Amino acid sequence: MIINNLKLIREKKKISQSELAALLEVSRQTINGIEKNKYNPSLQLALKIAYYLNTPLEDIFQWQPE
Amino acid sequence: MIINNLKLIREKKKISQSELAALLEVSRQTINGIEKNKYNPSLQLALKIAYYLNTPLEDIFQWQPE
Repeated sequence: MIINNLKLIREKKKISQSELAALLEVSRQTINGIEKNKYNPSLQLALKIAYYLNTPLEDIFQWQPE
Repeated sequence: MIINNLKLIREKKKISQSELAALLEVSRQTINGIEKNKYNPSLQLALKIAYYLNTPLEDIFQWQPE
């Protein structure tokens, strides 16, 4: 479903969990938790992740049938 | 936060709450529930909502500093 493949993008740019999380102003554990199973980020926060991370939602959040 | 002011966009094109929800493959209850206050949509689903709705997430989910 969500897949939360943000980390792949993060490692893609060699991104650290701390930096974008710093950019997001949210806990690093949460951000690196989301890729695992942590409650999905709020839509604007997702926009922020995309906007600050500089990547479209689709790439960071994989598209699935569901 | 999210605001979920999708409704306004949905009314804006005279979109049926039912129709996109069907496109999304989710209940109107949920889709029209989210705009009211129901749990925020799955991020991937959100992509789909904008995708079927044909409008950016930000329009439906406006930006709030937090």
